[PDB]
Amino acid sequence: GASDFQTGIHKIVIQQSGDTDSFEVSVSIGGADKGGPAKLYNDKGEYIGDSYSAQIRTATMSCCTNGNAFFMTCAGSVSSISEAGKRLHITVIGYIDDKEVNRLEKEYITDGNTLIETFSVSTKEI
Repeated sequence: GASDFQTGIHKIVIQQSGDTDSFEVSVSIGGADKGGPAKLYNDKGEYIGDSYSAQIRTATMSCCTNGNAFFMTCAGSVSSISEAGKRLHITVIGYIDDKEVNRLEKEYITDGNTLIETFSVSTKEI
């Protein structure tokens, strides 16, 4: 093939801003390889499992693999339980090896009701 085929190390970045104090945001982190579920690593470069979830309880976030993977997934949800006009922004970006290959952004504001929403950013599709 001589087209868009790059795999191996998968890396991901998340950001949040706005009312971080009063928004839970939780992502299941994971992937697979030629060898079962792929290992994931934290932003200290150290492995921490082959499945888990992490709540965004930082300003910025990222996770990475080692070699042997064929995607990484970062799929999650938001909630809030506060007054109206609490605004939020989320930026969710996926990378492989040395390129960016996926991004979306999302924005939420409380209207008076419970806030709930969901999102997902995978670095490979079929």
